[PDB]
Amino acid sequence: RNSIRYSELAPLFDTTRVYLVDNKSTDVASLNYQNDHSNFLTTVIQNNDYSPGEASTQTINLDDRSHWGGDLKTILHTNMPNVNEFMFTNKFKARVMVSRSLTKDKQVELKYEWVEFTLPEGNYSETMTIDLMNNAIVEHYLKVGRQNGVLESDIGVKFDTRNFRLGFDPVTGLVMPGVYTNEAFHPDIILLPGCGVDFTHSRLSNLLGIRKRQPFQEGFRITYDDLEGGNIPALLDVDAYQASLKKPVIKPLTEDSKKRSYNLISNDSTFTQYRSWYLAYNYGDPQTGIRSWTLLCTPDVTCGSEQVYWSLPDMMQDPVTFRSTSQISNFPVVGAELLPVHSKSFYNDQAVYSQLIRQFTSLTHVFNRFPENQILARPPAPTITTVSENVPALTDHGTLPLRNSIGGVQRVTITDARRRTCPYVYKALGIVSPRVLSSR
Amino acid sequence: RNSIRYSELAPLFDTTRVYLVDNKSTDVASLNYQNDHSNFLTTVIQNNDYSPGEASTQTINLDDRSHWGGDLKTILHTNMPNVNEFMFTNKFKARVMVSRSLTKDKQVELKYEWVEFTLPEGNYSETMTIDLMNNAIVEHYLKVGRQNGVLESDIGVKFDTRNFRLGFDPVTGLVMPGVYTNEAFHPDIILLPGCGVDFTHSRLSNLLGIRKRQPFQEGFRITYDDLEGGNIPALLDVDAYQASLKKPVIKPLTEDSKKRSYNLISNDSTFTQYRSWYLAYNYGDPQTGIRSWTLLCTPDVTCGSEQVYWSLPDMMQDPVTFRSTSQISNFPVVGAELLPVHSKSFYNDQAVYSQLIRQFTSLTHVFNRFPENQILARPPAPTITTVSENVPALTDHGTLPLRNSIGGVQRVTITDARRRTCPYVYKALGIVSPRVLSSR
Amino acid sequence: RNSIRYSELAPLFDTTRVYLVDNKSTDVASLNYQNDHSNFLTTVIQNNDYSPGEASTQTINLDDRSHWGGDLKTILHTNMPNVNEFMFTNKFKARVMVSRSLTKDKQVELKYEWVEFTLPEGNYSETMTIDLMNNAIVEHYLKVGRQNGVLESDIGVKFDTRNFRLGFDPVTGLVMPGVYTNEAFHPDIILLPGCGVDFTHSRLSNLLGIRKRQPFQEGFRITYDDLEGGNIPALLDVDAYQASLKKPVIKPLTEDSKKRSYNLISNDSTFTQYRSWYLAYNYGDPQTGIRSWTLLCTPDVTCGSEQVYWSLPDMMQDPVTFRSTSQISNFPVVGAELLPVHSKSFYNDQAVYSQLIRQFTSLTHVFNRFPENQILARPPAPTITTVSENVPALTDHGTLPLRNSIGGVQRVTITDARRRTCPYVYKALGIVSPRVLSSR
Amino acid sequence: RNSIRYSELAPLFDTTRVYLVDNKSTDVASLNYQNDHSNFLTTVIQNNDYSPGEASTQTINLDDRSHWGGDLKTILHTNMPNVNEFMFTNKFKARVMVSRSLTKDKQVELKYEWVEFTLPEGNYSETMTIDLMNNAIVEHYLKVGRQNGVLESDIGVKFDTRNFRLGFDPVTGLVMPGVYTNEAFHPDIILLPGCGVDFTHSRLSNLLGIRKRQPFQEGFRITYDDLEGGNIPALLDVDAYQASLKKPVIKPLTEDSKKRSYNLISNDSTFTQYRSWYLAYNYGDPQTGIRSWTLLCTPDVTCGSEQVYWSLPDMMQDPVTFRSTSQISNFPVVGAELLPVHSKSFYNDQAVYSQLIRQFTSLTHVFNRFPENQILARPPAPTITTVSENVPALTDHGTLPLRNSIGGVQRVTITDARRRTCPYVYKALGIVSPRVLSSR
Amino acid sequence: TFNPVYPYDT
Amino acid sequence: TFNPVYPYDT
Amino acid sequence: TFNPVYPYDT
Amino acid sequence: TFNPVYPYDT
Amino acid sequence: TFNPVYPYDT
Repeated sequence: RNSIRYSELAPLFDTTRVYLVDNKSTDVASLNYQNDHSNFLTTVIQNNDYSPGEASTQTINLDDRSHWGGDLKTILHTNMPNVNEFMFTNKFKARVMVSRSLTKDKQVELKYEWVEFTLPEGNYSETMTIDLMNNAIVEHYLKVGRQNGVLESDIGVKFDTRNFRLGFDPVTGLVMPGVYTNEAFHPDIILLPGCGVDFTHSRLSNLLGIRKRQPFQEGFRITYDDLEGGNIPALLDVDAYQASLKKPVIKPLTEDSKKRSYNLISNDSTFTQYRSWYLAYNYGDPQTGIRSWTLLCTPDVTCGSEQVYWSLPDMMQDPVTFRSTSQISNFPVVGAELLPVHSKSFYNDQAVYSQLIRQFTSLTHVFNRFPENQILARPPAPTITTVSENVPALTDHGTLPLRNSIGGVQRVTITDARRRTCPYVYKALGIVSPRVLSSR
Repeated sequence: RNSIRYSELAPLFDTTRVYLVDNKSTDVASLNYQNDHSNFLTTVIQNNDYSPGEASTQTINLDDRSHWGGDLKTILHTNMPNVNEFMFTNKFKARVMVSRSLTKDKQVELKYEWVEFTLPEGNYSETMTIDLMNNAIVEHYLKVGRQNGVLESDIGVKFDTRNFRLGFDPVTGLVMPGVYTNEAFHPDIILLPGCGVDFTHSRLSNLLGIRKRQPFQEGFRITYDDLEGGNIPALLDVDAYQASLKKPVIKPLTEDSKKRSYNLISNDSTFTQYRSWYLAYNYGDPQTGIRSWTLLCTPDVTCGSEQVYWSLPDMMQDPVTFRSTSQISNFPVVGAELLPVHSKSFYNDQAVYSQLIRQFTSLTHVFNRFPENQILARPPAPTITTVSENVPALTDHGTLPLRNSIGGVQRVTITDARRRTCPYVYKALGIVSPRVLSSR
Repeated sequence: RNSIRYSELAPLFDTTRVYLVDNKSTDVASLNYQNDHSNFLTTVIQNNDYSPGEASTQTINLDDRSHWGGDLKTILHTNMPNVNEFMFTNKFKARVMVSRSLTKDKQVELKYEWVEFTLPEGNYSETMTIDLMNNAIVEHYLKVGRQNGVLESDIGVKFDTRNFRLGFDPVTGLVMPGVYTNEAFHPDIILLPGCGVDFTHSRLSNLLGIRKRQPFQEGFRITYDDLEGGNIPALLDVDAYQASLKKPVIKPLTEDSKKRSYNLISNDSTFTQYRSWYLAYNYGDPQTGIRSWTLLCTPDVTCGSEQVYWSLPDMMQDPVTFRSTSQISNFPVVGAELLPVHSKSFYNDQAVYSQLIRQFTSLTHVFNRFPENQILARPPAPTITTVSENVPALTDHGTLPLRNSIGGVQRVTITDARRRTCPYVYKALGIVSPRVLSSR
Repeated sequence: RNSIRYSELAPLFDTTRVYLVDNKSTDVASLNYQNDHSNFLTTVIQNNDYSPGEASTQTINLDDRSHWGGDLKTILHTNMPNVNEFMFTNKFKARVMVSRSLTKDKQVELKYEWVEFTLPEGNYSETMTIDLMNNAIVEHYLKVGRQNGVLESDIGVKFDTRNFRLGFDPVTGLVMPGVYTNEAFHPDIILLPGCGVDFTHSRLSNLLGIRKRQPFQEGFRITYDDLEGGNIPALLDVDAYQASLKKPVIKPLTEDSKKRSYNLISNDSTFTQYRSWYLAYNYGDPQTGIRSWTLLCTPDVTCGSEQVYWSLPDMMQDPVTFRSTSQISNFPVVGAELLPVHSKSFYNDQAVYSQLIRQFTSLTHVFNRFPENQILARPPAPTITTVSENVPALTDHGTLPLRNSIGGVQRVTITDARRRTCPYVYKALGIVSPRVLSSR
Repeated sequence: TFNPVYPYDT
Repeated sequence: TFNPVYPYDT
Repeated sequence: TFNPVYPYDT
Repeated sequence: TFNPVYPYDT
Repeated sequence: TFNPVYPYDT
């Protein structure tokens, strides 16, 4: 009526457990080899005698007269890096200045080009991720920039995280303090005329916390031109003003120590040519600015909760509309589950008291190369850093229909959103508990 | 009896799984486009052949002879900012002084007006949120105040967080220490004669931790006049008293460095014209004061746990009393769930040892502009800051009735309390597992 | 057989969902007004047409031929303060000295009296709560003590948190170090002859971590007399002893800077008149001391996990023995749940290195007024502070019986242990899913 | 029909509870003795009379006419060390230099050999674990290295955690800063010519966060030869260059204080003979380098979530294909569960500001023995340390078939992946609740 | 003869 | 007569 | 004329 | 000629 | 000849 028979052993009734597990010493040796914990074979047999493979011949038979089903809970555990190549978090296109030249007697010829910089897999934490990006912009300048004109003064594109506009005085037209108040509010990207960044093929966008208000329109390009209204205002010549006590004030600090120009639009304007995203969003025209088509969001280092799909092709019936095949990247799905990664949050009031000390701690100002320029400076570390953290996930799918004849060797397969094994799985295993559902 | 048929594939029995998911490469391209993760279409088909849309023609049929239902668990993930425009946490009305004038020979003409200040989306943490508010009060004074008389001495409205009354001596009538003990206890709002604040259209109220004891009476206005009994007492002239060793004591420090007046009611009284909410609450008449109609509550940065409602118009039967429609903002609801945001709490004994150091860390005293005035000073950072943090929510709704003919394309929709898509959704997807419930 | 009918809409079968929610824009306007999130009305109707109230006329009918029941999960969220009046954590009676007088030629007349001090709602954290208490003892002395004789030297009652007995030498009879080792172990309360404290009407007791071994005997009074054996030993005259190198030693420091007496019992004894609870507990007679009827327990700031009861008078059948009534404070109960408050624990090795720095951070020694007296000093901050933290609670009650005719307007009510609405509820809402249970 | 009888007591019906527990005072005395909490006996009897053993005679009988099953939830609690011998985390083979000699007139004879170093069980935290490893490399050099030639200059194999390549200038061919930027990015292992490490028999590999892209091919050997492309570049002679202001630059610092050679390949090249894994991975040929067959992963101190299997040989029926035996290491399995260990993550910006202070805190530079050599230096402590933490696990297995005659003494057994008791179990106990499933 | 009850010195 | 509203001294 | 792009002074 | 392998200076 | 067992110096 509801048996469960196996080769030659006492028949069992009503229910039991078949175990899908990678570890088994025997099968690892033989079976999987060129496989990994995301696409492997395993014997469900569990009987000490019998050579695996020869096991493959045997079968667990759930009484034929009834349609069976089984509860499937699984234990999935990864250890995927915040920033890696497979997830698309190690690359990102941006347009920078390539050459600054003296041409055809009087012309200033500026040549800009798009280029894709890559990051060294792993390096978690958001802030640091920013830094690694800024550094990659530089590392490039080091291989092309300088040796083709282009000064530091005109480095296009830099990810910062502050509100260049806190000091700002509605009359002066300047950041009175003479310094862009060094506190971190949200990541944003700053651009110089003519350049900009593109994330079309990168989840890092999600790390900065900047998304399109219309996601499905593939094409994340944020040009200098887009950051309308909201160019970082200029600094008051704190020195002049004070010493001068008319009043100098109108004097908008044009350079800095080591004399770098703050590219001011004209000898008059209080504004600089440096455009900030964060500004355009909440300080620019809400109806036509950038706030119109992009959204200011919480960072999230994981870069985006993605899901993984399970499949047990040789043991569960194929769900409603999937068709059975043998193409690993199209197997039927039997369970979906978010990919095991969380955002742990911490507190480091030590940030920026630490950037200050961190710089001495790290024997180099590698990230802060321009410790004077109020722009190109090293963005403030925000209190509350986030870090992707891997965690085992004791998930639980529902009862799923089973085949009344379970093969000795079952194939287990965890796929990702785009349907492809996921290299970062360290442990995957599931427990199935069959039971009756109705009869034929 | 209980089949589950699809186009031309083997019939399935008893149960299975239909998946509602946004990601699918095909549909994103075609279908949604002008949509977002809170109002999108998706094919439930999952069959590799067939052009989406042409998929739309097909249908999953749950045996007609029985009434089906399906378990619906979902995975929702947002990343909404502590302070943003859509949630109503970036604005707040307050009444400040606009002009101080010398008029009609002997009259002192004070003109006050209401005005709505806005904040720059994002900027989490409660303390800092306070600061951003205080700053907005200022930023306004900078554009209207000064250039119309009104000194700093008479800046109306400032959010602080301390107990101006710890030093207080029941005889002296003064805060003996000569300083308002610089420790943070709870946010409160201080007012000058004639002004005050209004939160009628803002959840920030909930951030300060001040609520009406009768919520539903739309209208949160807290006037200076309301803060009866409980005007910040004055400071002992620590210098005079000591040097003088009758005893000066009665001397209540009238100004401070850079000479700002502490607006004392009269040449006699030990009290200042500055009224504090926090005082009125626990130091004023309990029967008629403010403690009568407002409640001192725990802060909470999220500004208020709000819920979101799901709806699968084309797949579930319409719950008891909802009527079926096509107006996105009235679809039937099938599941309610709190909007994925928590209050992580941290410890920063570094607060106020940090405000002290934070000021040097941040190259500007932007928030502390009046580092002498014991009132207008920068509120102490409280130990234990809170920060809204986004978290994926693996929720689980119950079994819901299904239509016996599930369309190829289902429409998914997450709405908010007021019934409107929620821009801050990054990932939404659900798994439905149909099963029999009874027969016709 | 198992329908579910509504006015004039297609009948639904087997199950569905009725939603109890406060937010609804319509009902808030009309219905509740003078109510709050703990006692409100709401329409279950959910049909866009129909004026609420007129909605009230309609009804959801669960087929009559069967007894129905519904699963009731709810979402409760508060934000109640650690210390507030409603929970009984803002008051506490203690007996202090009122007057010290020179009488009838040679008599020293000491007059003691009981008095109830109150705290300013909110002020979380345990340590700080202690401080606020000690401060209230003082604040009183400031209004009565001094101006009636009584010196600081003889201030009765002070909550501390250290083991006055670590230095102690079994021979010397003194705390050799000349200082009561400044580390925090557990809160305790110290008393002078004749005085003491009473918590009979306060949960703060639970905050100090001192409970009766026989709870139900209403009456928590802890007299000086009770703290038998275990009077804080005295300090070695570190100065004398050393400089003197017989050996002075026997010299038990009688005062301190600013000359305050350590009330030593006699010119001989090494013990002081100051009695400590913590001492009596583990250093006094275990059979007759205080350890006999009180228990040393873990602090816990929440002051005591209390529960709240739900009630849906107009929608669920009245549970076994409750009788139906209309007295809000006796409605039948359908679900119990702990009141949403947890004890988050942190680490601040910064404690006492911070009290040391905290005192400079806070521009006043408001809490440490007697920085010399080894007793009246400011208790050490313990590493590991606790803080009540509010958290949304996604609870789940079981299936409960329903009435076969659900009214258009249901009344929701969350009560507390003593049966009274709870002002601190910000959000309450529940989802009910009816389903058959048997037939008539 | 569905009774449950016992010796001579009233029959019980439908269900009840049998308890499997180790603690019992009686049985511990007699029964187990030479056993442990992972392989013990226990009486299910629970009847105060009757000598255990004599209890063993009795039996709980579940009505014979029906096939029973029981829900089995268990409470498992361990306390296994991050690094211990049983889990294979205290050993690890590496190949180091043994002897440096002057031979046969002009030959430099280098003799290398493999050797297995062990660690002192316990010592959690990842960083520190690294250190303990590096130290073991040294401790060996101390017993063989020096006393056979080989200088410190040529110590093969050292686990570090930084990106020797941040300073790097694409033109100079040197790390301009003159210092390998002291910040931690990911663990990696550095090798000198001729040597290397092997983890074939160790999970520490998983601690470093370096795994094979093809796990099942037993054999983790990472030779110097493998770390192709990606030898730590050399340092700029910061001193020369500066003082010299042609420009020296080309000068690649050959030694350091205490004169140790940085083994530069030739008098010309800017590269050193030191090869870094981390470099090869993301800086070397992606198609043939190491990134081809190894994967950069998140650390994880637990070394690898392993599972444990339960078995109640004398109480549950043997699951599908297991055969009943008496060989403790082959008992049938009835439940699988991950071994109770998690990765708690913390923040210590104090790292490397602490290594700096930690060295003075620890009265010895035991781990930093070569505080000058930019390589052999002590790796930077990474912000965010991980620590294996033991946690009780309230797991829940499903209903499992039972024998209709439960013996007085049941045998409980928790096994591990390889099938062997696990010494680290402190508490194991389960609750079984039988109930009917069908009849015979 | 008034005790401010506050150590002004330090 | 212009208030920068900023304590430049400190 | 070579920019090391690094503030060696500090 | 014995290397203690320990920087005693600092 | 009494050991206070306490390093008073430091």
